[PDB]
Amino acid sequence: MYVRISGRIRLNAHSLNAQGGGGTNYIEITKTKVTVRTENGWTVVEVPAITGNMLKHWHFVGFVDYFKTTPYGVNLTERALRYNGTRFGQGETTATKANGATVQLNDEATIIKELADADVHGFLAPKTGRRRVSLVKASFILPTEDFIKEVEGERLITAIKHNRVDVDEKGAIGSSKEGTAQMLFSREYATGLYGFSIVLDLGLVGIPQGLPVKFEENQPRPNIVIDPNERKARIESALKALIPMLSGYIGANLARSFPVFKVEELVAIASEGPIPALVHGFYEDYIEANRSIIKNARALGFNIEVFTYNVDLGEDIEATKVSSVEELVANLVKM
Amino acid sequence: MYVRISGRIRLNAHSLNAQGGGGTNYIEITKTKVTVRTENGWTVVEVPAITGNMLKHWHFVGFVDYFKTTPYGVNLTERALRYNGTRFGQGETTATKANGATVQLNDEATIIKELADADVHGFLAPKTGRRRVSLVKASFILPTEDFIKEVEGERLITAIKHNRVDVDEKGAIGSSKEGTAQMLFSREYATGLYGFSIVLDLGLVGIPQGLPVKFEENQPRPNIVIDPNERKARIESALKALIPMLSGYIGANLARSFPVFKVEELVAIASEGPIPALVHGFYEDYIEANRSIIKNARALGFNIEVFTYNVDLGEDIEATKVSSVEELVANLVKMV
Amino acid sequence: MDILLVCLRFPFFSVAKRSYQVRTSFLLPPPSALKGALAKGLILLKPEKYASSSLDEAALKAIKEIESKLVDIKAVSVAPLSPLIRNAFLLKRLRNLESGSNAEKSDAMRREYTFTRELLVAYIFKNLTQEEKNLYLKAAMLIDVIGDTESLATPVWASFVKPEDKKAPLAFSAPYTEIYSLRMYIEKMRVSPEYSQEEIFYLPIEERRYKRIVYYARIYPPEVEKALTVDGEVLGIWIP
Amino acid sequence: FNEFKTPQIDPIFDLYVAYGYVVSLIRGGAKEATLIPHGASYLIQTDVSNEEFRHGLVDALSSMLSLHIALAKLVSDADFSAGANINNVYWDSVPRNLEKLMKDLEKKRSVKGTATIPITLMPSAGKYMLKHFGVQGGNPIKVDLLNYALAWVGFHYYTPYIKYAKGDTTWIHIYQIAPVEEVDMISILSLKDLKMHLPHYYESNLDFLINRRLALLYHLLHSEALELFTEKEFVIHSYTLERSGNNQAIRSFEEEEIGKLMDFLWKLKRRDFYHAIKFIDDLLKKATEGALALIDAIMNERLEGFYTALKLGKKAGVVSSREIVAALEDIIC
Amino acid sequence: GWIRNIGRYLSYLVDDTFEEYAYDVVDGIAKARTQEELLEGVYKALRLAPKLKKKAESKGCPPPRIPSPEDIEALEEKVEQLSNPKDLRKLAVSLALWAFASWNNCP
Amino acid sequence: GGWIRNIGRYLSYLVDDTFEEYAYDVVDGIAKARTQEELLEGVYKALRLAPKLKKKAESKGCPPPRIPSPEDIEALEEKVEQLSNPKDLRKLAVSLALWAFASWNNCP
DNA sequence: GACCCAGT
DNA sequence: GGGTTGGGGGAAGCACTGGGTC
Repeated sequence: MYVRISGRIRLNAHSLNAQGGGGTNYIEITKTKVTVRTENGWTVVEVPAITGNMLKHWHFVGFVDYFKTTPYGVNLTERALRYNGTRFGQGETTATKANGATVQLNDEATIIKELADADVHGFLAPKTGRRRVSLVKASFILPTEDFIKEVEGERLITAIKHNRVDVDEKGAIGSSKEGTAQMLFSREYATGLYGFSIVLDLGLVGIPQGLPVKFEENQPRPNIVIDPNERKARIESALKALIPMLSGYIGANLARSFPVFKVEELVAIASEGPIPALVHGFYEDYIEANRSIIKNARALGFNIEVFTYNVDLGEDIEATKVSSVEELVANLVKM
Repeated sequence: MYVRISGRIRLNAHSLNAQGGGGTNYIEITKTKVTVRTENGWTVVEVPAITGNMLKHWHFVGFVDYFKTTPYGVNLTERALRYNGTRFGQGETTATKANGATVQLNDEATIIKELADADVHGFLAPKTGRRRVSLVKASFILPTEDFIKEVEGERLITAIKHNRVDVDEKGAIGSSKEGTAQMLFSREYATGLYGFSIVLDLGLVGIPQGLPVKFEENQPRPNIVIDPNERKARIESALKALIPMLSGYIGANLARSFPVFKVEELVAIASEGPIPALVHGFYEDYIEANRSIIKNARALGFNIEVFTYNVDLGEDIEATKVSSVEELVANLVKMV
Repeated sequence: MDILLVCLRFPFFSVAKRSYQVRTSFLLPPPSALKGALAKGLILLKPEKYASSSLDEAALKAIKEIESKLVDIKAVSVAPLSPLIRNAFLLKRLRNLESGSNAEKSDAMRREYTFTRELLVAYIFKNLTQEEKNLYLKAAMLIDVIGDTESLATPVWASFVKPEDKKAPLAFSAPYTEIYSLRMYIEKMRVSPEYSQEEIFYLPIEERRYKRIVYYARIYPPEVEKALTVDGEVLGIWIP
Repeated sequence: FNEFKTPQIDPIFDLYVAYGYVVSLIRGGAKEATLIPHGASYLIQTDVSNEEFRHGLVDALSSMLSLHIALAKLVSDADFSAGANINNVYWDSVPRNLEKLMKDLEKKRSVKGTATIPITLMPSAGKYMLKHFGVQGGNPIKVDLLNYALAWVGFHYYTPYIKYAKGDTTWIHIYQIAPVEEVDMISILSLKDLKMHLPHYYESNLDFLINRRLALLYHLLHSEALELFTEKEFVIHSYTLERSGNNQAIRSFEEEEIGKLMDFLWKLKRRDFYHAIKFIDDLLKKATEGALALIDAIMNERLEGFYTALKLGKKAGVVSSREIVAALEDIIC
Repeated sequence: GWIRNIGRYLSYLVDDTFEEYAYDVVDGIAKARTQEELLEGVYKALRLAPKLKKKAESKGCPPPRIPSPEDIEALEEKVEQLSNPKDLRKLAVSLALWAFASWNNCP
Repeated sequence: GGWIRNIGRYLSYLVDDTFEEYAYDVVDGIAKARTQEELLEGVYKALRLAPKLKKKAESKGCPPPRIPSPEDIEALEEKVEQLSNPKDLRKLAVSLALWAFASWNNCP
């Protein structure tokens, strides 16, 4: 419904956010800078960070994977199955579904009903406007400065060479004229302890933002312009899309790197209505600050349920001891 | 049909993944920095590691060997039989079939209908422009955290010099300018409680990315290009390609290193559907994590098939006590 | 005079200036982005008043209401308490919004951002009534995402403060229109968004290197009679 | 005191146009001048008349036309013609504007036309902007000739660039120093010495020019310019114009600082000079992938970088002089 | 600084004039972090004294000079109170850095 | 502190020349050991060759080697019992073996 | 929206 | 301990959707 997950992740030796390889041979991994407070001053370090676009793309990938399980897989665009993510264009008005059905762009009511991918991440149509805000938002995957405080150095960038062997008509090796594909390139993999934070907005699934409520009987109720039974199924299709994140399906080079992924600690809040995000998995004061933010939301009248994984988070909060992401989802799918 | 294998391996005495070049003496082993605790903060420690590229290449090598015995083995790339992983490199507009035929490069499905290599490890078509996502995803090979915590990283690398005996016909080895290509080179070998987390996605075999479904009467049906019996045989061959992974065919240099192996604790999950990946064995306290990843996921409505070895689990789920990986894949090929 | 001060500890920036290939970003968040982030919070929280056919007028009416409840054109100011640093990111920005060039036309653009550790946001009002004071207090929080849909911001707290004419040098941003006596630092800031004007603001950023790095330190402009104190660290606010 | 006004458009374009003001006032004298930084405005404070400003521009453009016509619709091989220019349409359009002022500035007439800025002087330019919905046609960023001519004069002389083609593809890396706290005629004129005219290396032996962060070291190595950065403060801004397979696009754009690199080279090349350049050139040419570990250790003071590069380079060929080893520990201690 | 008189011996096992080419000890000493492998790695380098003694005489140059024990204790007395990796690497990396020199004494 | 140099001087006479005695096995075993028990075994094996070297040096013209003082035996004995963890055991295992190779003026 | 271009 | 060899050559990103004009 309204779930905010965050925490710290320990993944190392992973090739994420490379520089392509159009002509550059040494494929150096992206390098970032972070500031950290020490000895009454601020210092920076050349440490890699992963953008959240990888996280959003993997959410899109997992959405269709968990959407094809239910018999409601008809309502899905063809481009979603090929991992396109273009969402129409400046002049594209018709839609390409799995069965080839045509969709007319007039309002979100006839779009979020016949199509499901266009609602989770939104779309745009400059010909007729009608822009849809992405319901799912990702965060940049960057290493915490606690790791820098305990390291403040070291290479932490594993540069390994990889070779692509090639054969001729009989097993010969060419240099520049025999028509060979022999190549010897480099790959840098990143290490360290990073942080993650994902927000989900399942309350707008099937409810247009322009008219969120019905408002014809003096009783504001959600304007579910789609069928409720399949709306509930769509809830889980996006809720389980974050399960592959907590398993290793992050970034690229999964066939050759497959990051060594295991979450050490996380905190989440689940609620029926809109709720603030707790903290990014970066700052050292990411526990007690959350201990504050909860009491900053309970006094406002929010029925927030806190789920904790490998964190005490004090004792007054009625948090639930979570041991993995899957039972968190299982405890969220009911509501 | 997605299957996840994850576990440990006492892989040692191996010069795998070596950084060296023709004009580069002292061929040395790959070293990957990792994050550990050592009863203190998340410190960083150096340790040798193995790349997932290698594992992917050796999975290709095993897959082609196990696909040779299949009656449909003729439907494979000729270069694949040559123990070469160059799937549609640069310099050619088409590949060569095993029988000597070629492959046409406009449609994605017609590439994999007569070829079982791009349908099992992906491909890239530079000149044409199209591409396919990979099937099998291999993880790096890293030792257990507690293993390097207890030994606090004492070298863990053994450098051995090797030479040859390239003596002339007369029976004398004199000068380099003499013509004796004979010399001293060093190889680095490593040990540790390594771990792997290989995953295979057999639900995408024979399914082109451009047109994965047909929906001719508006029904759930992925667009398969190959015969269902052919698809079953290819899936069985892919599953059988897992035995050489633990059978010592982890990496190259087997002619001179051939690392020692033993079946440690393993966990395999497969239920013929979208399945999350497992937890890597690099972390010492991962077993308890496996007691929470699939504990309630079974109650979600998935008929998760779990095969475990050298672990008692939480003695509450239907975890089959499989003997070795060959029985594990035998139990997987019988449900497809 | 009441000032609503909140804290946003978001690592990486989200705003991108008018640029192609590279995506230059502001050193401090633009007022237009903050206006949008606060306006979008009133729709999903109070949908019984924001009734619109589409998003185009939905944003316009919210911005009009925010400007109406505002003292002047100046929307909202920010205060950096951490050394800003200009990072470098390479993202995918597909170019397929023209009448042609098929459907899939995507290449890599360097969409780089800015990193900070601590930041304050000070909204200004004209002593509003109580019945909407609580509504705006609740709306100040729940700012999960700012700028684009790839970076998340996390609010910390929200409280009202009085100027009381305390002695403290200016710390938040101020427009460069009539302030000359206040090393001076002004850029295009775009306080007012457009939906189919451009004012110049003074930004408290200065580069100081001690022995290794330059970052962006504090310029400490001359003291302004208007200021607000919080958590011991008092900061100077410019009020017209 | 005149305080020539400088329009604010782009943080990088304004750097080029305002920082190029000095090359004209030097030709016209302008004693006791200064440049007050503003982050992006970078305003010049000089007590000089406006008349000599055009006398500076006419001499600067005479030098530009003399350089352009010497080499060879006519396309030269200079910085402003084909060196840093990645687009061929600007190979002849840009010089045409430069000579156009010869019909405007000589007889004391103000500019009336308005040209289109290419991407080389300002990377934020392009063809597809976003205003409210969708994109537009052409380049909406249109720059007046007055500010247009003031950018190339500062670009050719002051900011250096490195070009490495390798046949069809082409990599162009542009670096420039931007003052951030104070600056005077001593520093801005010294930065002019860093410019590499005709940096066309090609062949295959000189491949070390791969990556911008590695090309900057090679550019800096053979230029032992003024070392005032040990007491001053300056920032390096760099951008790339990749043309891999005749595909003009920018794929690398990072912000770094040059002061620590200044200090590193100043502390390195002090005990001896004959062997330091030989050592660094050998590691750059042979240890292509290893010099990245050396350059990365400079902006973060990484201890393992000072060893990994040497380890990877010694295996191929390294002189490994004695006096330079003691130079590293001077930074280390 | 008790470094110039010990780095030249470490350089004896990398230079081309002495073809034995043992980088394992240099790799071990370069990646020494906690308390012990720094003292263990330097043992391997200091052990291969005969090698150099015979190799210098095999060509004509005088035998190399073995470092004096007048300053070896400066490492043991410094590694004790510098237990943390904060400043221990600060000299451990320099120990391996001084191993990559020429010291042309065998023409 | 103080006894390390004295024991290293004794260990130097086993690897230096002008003695026709080269036994690296024991000095290798002392340093790169794994368990505390074999440390004293290696120390005994190194120390056993005291009388055979205390007499040949003067016959060859070299000054007699200085036998380590018995007080240092007390220190090396009393240092090892309280330190049983292998974390900081290898450092002392190699500290005394380091001084075996040095510039001691055995035969001036 | 169809045109443009380079040298060792 | 007393001599012979320290890499050897080959590869060390192709294609791929170029972005400006007019």
